Amino acid sequence: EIVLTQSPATLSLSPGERATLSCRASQSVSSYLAWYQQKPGQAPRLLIYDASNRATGIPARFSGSGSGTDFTLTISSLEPEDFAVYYCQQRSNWPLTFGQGTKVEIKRTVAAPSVFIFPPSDEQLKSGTASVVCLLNNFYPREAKVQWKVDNALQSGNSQESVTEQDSKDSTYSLSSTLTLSKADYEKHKVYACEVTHQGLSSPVTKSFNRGEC
Amino acid sequence: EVQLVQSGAEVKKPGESLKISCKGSGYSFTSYWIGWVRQMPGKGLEWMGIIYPGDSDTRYSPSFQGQVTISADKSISTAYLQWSSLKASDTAMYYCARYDGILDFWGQGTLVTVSSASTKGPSVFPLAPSGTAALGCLVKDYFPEPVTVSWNSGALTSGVHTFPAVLQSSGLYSLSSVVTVPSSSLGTQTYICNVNHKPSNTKVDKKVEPKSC
Repeated sequence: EIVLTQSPATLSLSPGERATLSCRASQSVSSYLAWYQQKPGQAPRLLIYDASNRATGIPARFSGSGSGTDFTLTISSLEPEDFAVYYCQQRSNWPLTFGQGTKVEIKRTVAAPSVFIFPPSDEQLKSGTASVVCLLNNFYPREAKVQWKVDNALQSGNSQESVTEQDSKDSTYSLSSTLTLSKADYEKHKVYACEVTHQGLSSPVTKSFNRGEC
Repeated sequence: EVQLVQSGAEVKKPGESLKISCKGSGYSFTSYWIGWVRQMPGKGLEWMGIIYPGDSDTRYSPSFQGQVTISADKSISTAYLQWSSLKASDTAMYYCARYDGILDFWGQGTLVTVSSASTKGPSVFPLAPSGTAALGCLVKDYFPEPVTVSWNSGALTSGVHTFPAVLQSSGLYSLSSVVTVPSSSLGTQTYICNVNHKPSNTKVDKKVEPKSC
């Protein structure tokens, strides 16, 4: 089977910049290569067919070239609607295969997260589990490290996080991390801390609380 | 107008059977190949196979050969993708698409969730605040997706982030919704999160305010 390798994994560019995306095939596919665009919760949308031909409705800012094993999609100047995931697909041989996607993300000025820590509620504790939550609000770029500390002990494997889609108004991200421990474990310790490492922060920021105090 | 319409989302248990559908209109269904595509959560596209509804000529991608059955009922312009025994790993969004040789038209997708977990409504806990404050709601231990969360019955939309849910090891989802507000407002303005988890018919309104001592 023909393996399509896409690069870069993530393009960060500002509206107006030129986007250049690559698709490399494990053997020649001739000119039988399509590009698709996908926004979250939506079906993929055909942009380019047979390597260089615009599908109907597709604006002139989209173009492609390449044949054989090397292909490039170009968006000459990025519009707000162009930030999404782009897939290549080969139609040369069976099975039909796709690249693993390139995400085109909006670059803006770096912004440091505002960090907020939340103790578990008394109601939650009543039933035997503790969720300590940490919020990192309105930051760019996406990459951030949350490090949980319980009495200075670096915590690992007992947290989960998720990240909002890039904001349509100011192009930032927000991230929520939850530390989960048993009620019994929560009650052994004093200091619960969320340490945030981010490019927007000169040095890591820590927010904490002491269990049961105001 | 040419369109592919896929059947609704599905929530299933390992070992159950499932047949999802794709109906074509605005064209002669027997003249175009229909393919099925699998997209697993947070991942890329995979071609599953293809069928010509005119004669039910079917070809499977090698990875899917013998994992699923692709079929078509031409008398009603419908193609199908079925499993006789589902696994948790079958959890994915599934697209159908009209394949023209001489992939212009795609279905809207059918989300398929396969889990051993069972329907359960969330408990909603406060994320209490301590000139910008943050406060919110922790919507914990529910299945399946989705929950909806609004703040003050829709009157508060600015500065609200409702996070994508995380799937816990227990098989239940957990989600947080937060908002940032002026600190001076904390004693005067009311903040209530309105949570609803239709699948379990659990509706909750939680007032959030500074925890006193």
